[PDB]
Amino acid sequence: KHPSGIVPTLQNIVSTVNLDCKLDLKAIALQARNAEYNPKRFAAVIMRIREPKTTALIFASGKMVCTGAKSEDFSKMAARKYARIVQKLGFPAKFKDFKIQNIVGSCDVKFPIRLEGLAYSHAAFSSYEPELFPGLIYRMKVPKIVLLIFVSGKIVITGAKMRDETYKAFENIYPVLSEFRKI
DNA sequence: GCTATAAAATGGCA
DNA sequence: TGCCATTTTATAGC
Repeated sequence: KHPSGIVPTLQNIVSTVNLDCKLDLKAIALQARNAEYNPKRFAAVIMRIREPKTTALIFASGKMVCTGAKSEDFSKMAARKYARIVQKLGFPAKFKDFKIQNIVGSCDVKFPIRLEGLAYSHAAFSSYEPELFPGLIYRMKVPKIVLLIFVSGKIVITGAKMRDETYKAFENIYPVLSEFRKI
């Protein structure tokens, strides 16, 4: 499923899960080790674990966001660990509705790209304003994925909830990148 | 490090 | 009720 022969590397996974119980954030922040909590900044306890290296945003509602994992399985493993920490803290946390919300991948086609030409020829999908951001923003419709395309041939693919969307979006764009290889 | 991208969670304010 | 606030990650020119 990689005709290009290049497989985008997953770099970040964002997931959510419902602990299914109300949490006392200050009690958690006071008890937990590597946990931060400033209500005036964000209504969540920010906690981190080393393996899988991730950051969790824990809310009073019992909902939790897990960020930074390198794979879907790693994101799920990390989330289970946070649920266990919360449990050991004294809350009857469960693990309801776990869901992958965003997958970020990146790759390198190893050749420079003519961003302006690519954008001009794909006006309905591209946003290229180099003075604001060096990368061309390609908003693909099928699959509905966003790709950041740089002059270097480096590519960021984001917005997928399944890794196949990340791969499909890359495969879809590969021939286009070739058409606009900078000579 | 700040610029922009996607995505979720939730509280606060015009 | 729209948007700001946070967190993560690749990327690269300010």
